[PDB]
Formats: sequence, structure tokens, C-alpha cells
Amino acid sequence: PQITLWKRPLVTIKIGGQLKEALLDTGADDTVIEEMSLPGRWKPKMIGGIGGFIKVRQYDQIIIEIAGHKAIGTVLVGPTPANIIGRNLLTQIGATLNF
Amino acid sequence: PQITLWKRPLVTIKIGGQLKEALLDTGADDTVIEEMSLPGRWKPKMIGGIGGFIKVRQYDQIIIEIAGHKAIGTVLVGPTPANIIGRNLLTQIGATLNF
Ligand SMILES: COc1ccc(S(=O)(=O)N(CC(C)C)C[C@@H](O)[C@H](Cc2ccccc2)NC(=O)O[C@H]2CO[C@H]3O[C@@H]4OCC[C@@H]4[C@H]32)cc1
Ligand SMILES: [Cl-]
Repeated sequence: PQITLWKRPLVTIKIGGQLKEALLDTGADDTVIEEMSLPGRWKPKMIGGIGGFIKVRQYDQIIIEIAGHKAIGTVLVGPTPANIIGRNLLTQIGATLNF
Repeated sequence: PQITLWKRPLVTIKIGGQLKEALLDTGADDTVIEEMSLPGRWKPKMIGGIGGFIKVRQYDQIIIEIAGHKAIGTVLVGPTPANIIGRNLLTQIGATLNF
């Protein structure tokens, strides 16, 4: 699809068998999701934005569907104000910016 | 152009007679630039992100040239760790996300 930017580019994702809403975010290197449970071991990461850094849990090789497109990759979990799909998964679904 | 997302989508902008590098950021409602002078009146605003909020100056009706494409709109100025072109200006240059 072609997503215009007059509104927030919110899509439905599926992770852990559950549907959630998330923002397609070209300004995010990484994908960050609100607190949830994911399987396996995690590694620490600190990520930074407007307002400062937060600590998150890094889970690798997680199966995630993004707007109906299948991806498998790294998901950071922590106290983000928004679920954001960053470039590590936008590249897996073949997304580009065009003007 | 078509911009892939393997790397950060950084572009050159011209704002207030200055050249800057900025990120094309579909996850940002608003355009946020590091400290600089702009003409006209302004009003204070708090904007959030990962890590919390920062205080910025909101300037309206600012002309920006983004990778060669001119646009007018609101610019927030303050202690952002990255110059960000948000949706308020991305719409004006006709940018879409495609997959
Ligand atoms: C290493 O991997 C990362 C590292 C950092 C980030 S991030 O979330 O800090 N961010 C990086 C960017 C600031 C350089 C991604 C942005 O797209 C965030 C994404 C974001 C969205 C919502 C809340 C937090 C973050 N947007 C954001 O800060 O927008 C600001 C400006 O306009 C407003 O719109 C947004 O909605 C209203 C609040 C924000 C305001 C993500 C993944
Ligand atoms: Cl062109």
C-alpha cells in the first residue's frame, strides 16, 4: 500500500498471537513495543529519544506480522509511550519513502 | 526520489538561511530542530518522546526547503538530540510510505 501522512501511520501488528496497534516510524532505527511477555532470553539495551533514554529488553528472532506482512527480527520491549515499528522491520516488509 | 530504509533517511534542509541535516520521520507529528534563531513570534510547548518531554519554542509559518522541495509550516526549536522533519512538513512535499 501507499500510506499518506496526513494522519499518524498506524497499522495493526500481530505478536504473540495478539493484535496491537503500532506506528510505522522511519525515524526509529529499532522496533520498540509496550510491556508484554515474549519467549526466550533477553539482552539489555538503552535507547534514546526526545526527552532522554530508557532501558528496554531486547528479544531477537521474534515472529511479528506488520500490516499483513510477515517479519522475523529484533523487538525491544519497555516503557515506550507508543508501539513503534522501526527500520529494522520496515526493511523486512519492503517499505520505502517516496516523494 | 525513492528512499530505502537500510540507513537513516537523512536529507539536507535549508531553514532560516542555514543548512542542516535532518531525519525524514514518519513517527513524528511535528518538525523539531536544534537551537537556532527564527523570525517572528513564538509560544512555548512541551513535546514528548522516548525518555519524556522537552520544552521547545513553536514558530509558525516557517519556510523550509527539504531535499530541494519547499514547504511551509510550524517548526519547534529546542534541545532535541536529532533534527526531525515530521508529518506536518512531510505531507507538504508529497511524501508517502510504500510497501
Ligand atoms: C534505536 O531505536 C530507537 C531509538 C529512538 C527512537 S524514538 O522513538 O526516540 N524516535 C527517534 C527520533 C526522535 C530521532 C522515533 C520518533 O519517530 C518518535 C516516535 C515516538 C512517537 C510517540 C511517542 C514517542 C516516540 N517520535 C517523536 O519523538 O515524535 C515527537 C515529535 O512529534 C511528536 O509526535 C510524536 O507523537 C506525539 C509525541 C511524539 C512527538 C525509536 C527507536
Ligand atoms: Cl526531485
